[PDB]
Amino acid sequence: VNSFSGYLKLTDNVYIKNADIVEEAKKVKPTVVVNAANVYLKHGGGVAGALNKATNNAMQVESDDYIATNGPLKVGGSCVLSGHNLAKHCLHVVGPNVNKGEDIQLLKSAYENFNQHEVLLAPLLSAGIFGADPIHSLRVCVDTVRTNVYLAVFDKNLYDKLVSSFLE
Ligand SMILES: c1ccc2[nH]ncc2c1
Repeated sequence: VNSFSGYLKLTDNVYIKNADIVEEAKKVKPTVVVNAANVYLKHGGGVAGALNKATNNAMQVESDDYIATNGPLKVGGSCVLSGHNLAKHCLHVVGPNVNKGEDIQLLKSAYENFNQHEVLLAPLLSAGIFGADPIHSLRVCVDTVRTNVYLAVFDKNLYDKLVSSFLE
């Protein structure tokens, strides 16, 4: 149904809300939720852990089966697997982990994966355990994504700082 509500329109195609992505997925029934994935699709932490827990581990079971046959993703890459109870599809996107020395330039590649989907519910890529500057990630999103992206930011402080930064 893609019933997004209460987002702040930043650009013609980028929207943001102070919200929990799992609660958004349940409320909105999106066609596509983006996972903040790693290359092995091991969803024990970060947003991936929240989405996997909300699927009662179905996402992890499917991901384990996928990797054993298909091999890992690349940093800046993606795959489309089931959305389980959260969405029709899950776009697993690997942003660079700058806490582990990966090239922040790959954040552009990471966001280019969104352009294959008309509308997405997504987290800010390379935030949290991936260590990237969230203000920078929002700028790469705005400059790279052409399709409609609805960003959910959990932390009110960080949301407020992102909106302030973007309106400068
Ligand atoms: C086949 C199955 C799993 C794999 N992982 N990496 C390469 C590869 C090939």
